[PDB]
Amino acid sequence: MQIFVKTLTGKTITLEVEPSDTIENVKAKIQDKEGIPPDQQRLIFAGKQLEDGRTLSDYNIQRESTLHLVLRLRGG
Amino acid sequence: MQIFVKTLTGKTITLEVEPSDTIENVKAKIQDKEGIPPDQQRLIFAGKQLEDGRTLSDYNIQKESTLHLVLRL
Amino acid sequence: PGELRREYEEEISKVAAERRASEEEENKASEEYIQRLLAEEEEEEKRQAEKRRRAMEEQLKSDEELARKLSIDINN
Repeated sequence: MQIFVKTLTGKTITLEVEPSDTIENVKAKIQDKEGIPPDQQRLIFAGKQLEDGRTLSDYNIQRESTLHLVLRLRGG
Repeated sequence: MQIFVKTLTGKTITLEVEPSDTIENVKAKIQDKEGIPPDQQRLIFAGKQLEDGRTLSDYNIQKESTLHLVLRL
Repeated sequence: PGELRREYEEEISKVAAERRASEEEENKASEEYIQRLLAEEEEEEKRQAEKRRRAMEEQLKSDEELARKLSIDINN
């Protein structure tokens, strides 16, 4: 299925994922596509920061859902 | 986390630290590397001497920051 | 895609320049303080040196007056 990852600058990535994929697999797919290390990524959907171990189905993330990506680039 | 300590003799020391380490604990790590007793060490960061009781996070000393080591009498 | 990558690389370059500026500002502030501290310690030892300096010259002036008295006495 397709989900979207939107940054606060309005730029949007499209990812093909499975409902059983963990959030860590999602951050890995973002690194494979954008070169952003997972330790710099934070993902938000439906008012929650997403935990790496949980699956997309755990957070009720279905097709065409849009996640918000936040980068930790300062202080770390 | 890693920080650096620059001496007045031109040597830079590398220390593995956590943000909650006290300055005295940092002085202890310098003793492990150089044999300099902690009571003889003055550490300086951002133009000020650091107090033994305070932690690195209290001074907002982040990763790869450079401390300045000046020895006493 | 590419544009999300370009925005990340720009922000990484921006953070790196911000860290070099703080590293330079920190080093400039510390070296100025150290140079001030070393000058104060050098000045303090000079004043201790001059205190011993006039102490010994006072002792020499006292020894000269005694030497003069002894020379007049023993030379018959």
